[PDB]
Amino acid sequence: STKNGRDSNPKMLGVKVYGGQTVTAGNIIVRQRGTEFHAGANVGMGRDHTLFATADGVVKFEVKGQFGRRYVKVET
Amino acid sequence: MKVQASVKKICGSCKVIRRNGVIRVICSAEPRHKQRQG
Amino acid sequence: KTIKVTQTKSSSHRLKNHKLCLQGLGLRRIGHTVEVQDTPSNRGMINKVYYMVSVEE
Amino acid sequence: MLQPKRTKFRKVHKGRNTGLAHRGSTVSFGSIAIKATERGRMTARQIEAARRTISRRIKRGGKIFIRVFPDKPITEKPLEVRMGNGKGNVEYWVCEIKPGKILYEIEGVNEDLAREAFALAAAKLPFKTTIVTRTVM
Amino acid sequence: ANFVLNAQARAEDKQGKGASRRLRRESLVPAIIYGGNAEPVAVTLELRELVKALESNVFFEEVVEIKVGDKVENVKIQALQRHPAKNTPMHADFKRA
Amino acid sequence: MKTLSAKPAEVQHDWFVVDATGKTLGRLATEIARRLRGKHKTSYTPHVDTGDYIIVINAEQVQVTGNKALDKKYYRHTEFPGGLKETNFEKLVAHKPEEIFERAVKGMLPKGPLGYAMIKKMKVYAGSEHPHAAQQPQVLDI
RNA sequence: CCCCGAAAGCUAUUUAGGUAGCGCCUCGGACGAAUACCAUAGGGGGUAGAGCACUGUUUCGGCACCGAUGCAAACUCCGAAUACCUAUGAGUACUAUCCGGGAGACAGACUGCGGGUGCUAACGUCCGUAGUCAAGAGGAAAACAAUCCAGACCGCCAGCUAAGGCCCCAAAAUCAUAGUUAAGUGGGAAACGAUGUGGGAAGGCAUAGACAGCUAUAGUCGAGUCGGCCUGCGCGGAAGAUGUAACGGG
Ligand SMILES: [Zn+2]
Repeated sequence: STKNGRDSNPKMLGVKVYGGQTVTAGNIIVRQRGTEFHAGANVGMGRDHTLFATADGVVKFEVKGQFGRRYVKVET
Repeated sequence: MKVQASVKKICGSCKVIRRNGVIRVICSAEPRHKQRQG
Repeated sequence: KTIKVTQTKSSSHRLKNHKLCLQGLGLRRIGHTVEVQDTPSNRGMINKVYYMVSVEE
Repeated sequence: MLQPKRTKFRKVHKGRNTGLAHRGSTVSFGSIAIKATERGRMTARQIEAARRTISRRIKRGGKIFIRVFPDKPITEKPLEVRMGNGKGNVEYWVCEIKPGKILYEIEGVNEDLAREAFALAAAKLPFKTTIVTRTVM
Repeated sequence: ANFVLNAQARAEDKQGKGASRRLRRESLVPAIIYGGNAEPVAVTLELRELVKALESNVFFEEVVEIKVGDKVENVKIQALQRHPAKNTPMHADFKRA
Repeated sequence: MKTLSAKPAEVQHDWFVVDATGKTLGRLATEIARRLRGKHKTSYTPHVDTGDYIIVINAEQVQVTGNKALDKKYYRHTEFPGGLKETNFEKLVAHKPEEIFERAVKGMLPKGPLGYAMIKKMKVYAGSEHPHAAQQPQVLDI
């Protein structure tokens, strides 16, 4: 008899809106367990590290800063 | 006569010959070196 | 400015996008020949199914 | 019987053996070496047998470098057991061999004796081999 | 002077994976020549000539001459690629000297 | 109904004689089977026999290539248990030359009543003489 | 008689050969480019490969460190091709979407590719992805659901082709030009063994005379000879039970 045989339910993480798409305020952009992407301009962060848009515009990804962090922002 | 898959010269008096599509070894000195591939 | 495409093999067992490329060029059966505009958009469909069409350029 | 002192995991997936050996295909430690020409598996007992043959033939007059280590465990079912009910038990350890991999190197002997020892050793291995010597590049 | 290799130009339609495989099937060897003040030059060499040259030891430390028709280059061997299992040379690099 | 079949009452069979000295067995047999079946006539009909009569002389002088004289085997089975009989070409040609030609041509003719009727038109003789002078055969060189 | 045409999946179930919701079929209504194929533009990745910068593991030296050297589904300093999302656009096509009536189905199979398990066993078992069968006839593979070619409205004693073929059974070349094989290899099988033959790149000795044989290195003779490497096609290794029976036959 094996001592294995368990696993957890899926969580459906990942990027929901890619670069170049238009969003409205409140749209969820990234679902993530940790902070792989950071919040840029017009982007807010939830209590579970979810990134969402706070204004209408176009999504844009970039790499910025002295630590080389990945940022996502919304251009109005 | 030795019958084996591998046949080789043993001493300087062994000769490798071919008869009717069969490879044989015949020795001038000692009869016990006689071989036939098979 | 226009090119002629002829279907030379069957399309029954091919991939779905290959069948759709044939339908988007307008070929309907073996031996059918059509005349289409010479544009990159048409050339892409032709190049995807190169192995079962013949082009009179 | 070479085998790792400890391992992070006990059982590993089968995998597939593909490709060539671009790494580990150059004579580095000695002057003459034997290398594989086709792919396969090499067991610890085979490694030990070939090493014993080479050492016995050359009479420990030089130094032998072994460049293969069996870090992969292989399992088997206890026999008369049906399918299912978990993975088997570790029985032996192997090394995966790709074409071009060097198995043994010899330092400090004459080429005739090294070649005769390598010919003695090659009869114990389950794949074809060949002899190479060091070169500038 | 002492070491001379006859070569022919290797063009863009002769560069690539399939082209190189066809060249080696025809028993030829691709080579590249780079060095100070000039752009790289791609050439093709004879397998037998390359093997004969590599057999000698002075080839790796002496200036060699590569002749493509009228164009002549003086170079040193820099890098060599061999097949992992058959030891056949597969590609050569030459640094201008 | 514009394509017509040959009528058996209107078929003419002609007599030819062939000498087998120095000929290859199978390459002679194919031509013999062709002319027995009637494939050389413009009135050929699949269900009608239209072929010719072929007399074969010097039957023991036929040849085979390679080592087939000693290595080609002929089998038969008496239907009793263990009753497989075996011979080879060089003994069979000395003993019964006509059965070699019978086997070779029978293997190339159709298997049925029409084939049985067709093979009746081949006459094989070991020597250089045949008893069919009354039919006035013509020399055929195939 | 005419038209269209599935599924053997997901989730739950005292549920597992039953059933229910969703997915897949059909009919009616609304509404037309909002749809798809392809091109161009924008975008995130951590797989194949690779590597040792972390975590482990490995060999040999020097003094845990230093120099070389390997390995990894649960290692990563790196990192594709494809797939996937969005926008614009030519051409082709009854496409997409919404609201209602009626269902069936929830036992799948094989083949290729990427894998777990098993012995890199099984016409084995469990997933992902595509094709065929299921529900599909015709030609080829001797016969042969699942392979190759190809999608049958009806009739014709007309023509051109696909896969596969052109000596006879049995339709079409005993066709043409160069080579190889002697094993009926073709038309079953390995490590290994061998002056079998064809081709290629080098090397050693040699008409102040080379190899073999012979006379006690010299000597009679009169041109090649010697030993390896790469490669094409062959040989042995090769033993079973009713009947040749491992080209369909000749
Ligand atoms: Zn002897």
